[PDB]
Amino acid sequence: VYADSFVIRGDEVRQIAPGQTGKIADYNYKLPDDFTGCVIAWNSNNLDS
Amino acid sequence: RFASVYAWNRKRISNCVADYSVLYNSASFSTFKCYGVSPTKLNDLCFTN
Amino acid sequence: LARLDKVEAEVQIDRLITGRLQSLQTYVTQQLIRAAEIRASANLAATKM
Repeated sequence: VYADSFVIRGDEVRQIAPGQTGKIADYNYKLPDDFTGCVIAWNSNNLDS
Repeated sequence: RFASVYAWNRKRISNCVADYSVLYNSASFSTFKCYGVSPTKLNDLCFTN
Repeated sequence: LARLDKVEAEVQIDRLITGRLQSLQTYVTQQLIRAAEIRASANLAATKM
């Protein structure tokens, strides 16, 4: 298992899925077409702002 | 000023060379959903009108 | 292929692949039945010879 982690805007979380496109998907973190995994996210305003 | 949606505006665009990458690259759009045409290949494609 | 991104171009092409495979296997079957008819006229033509 490979665990990946990062912070993004709450608007941008929609890009973290297979077959998505956009600045994050295109140039920051690209998922393959046949991705087997799970995408976990939570609001971190109190943590990261 | 934009149209009221009950009176939605329309204009024909024709006899020109596009660059939809300018639109795709711009950050302000909160939605960019393309149906039956895909936003990347959109800039490689060509249309009558 | 000129118009759609891979992840959904696959879905459109999968329809053409199913339809064209079903089209072709129907032709192949009807040729096997026709071949089983001409074979019986070739066995009769050989017998009359």
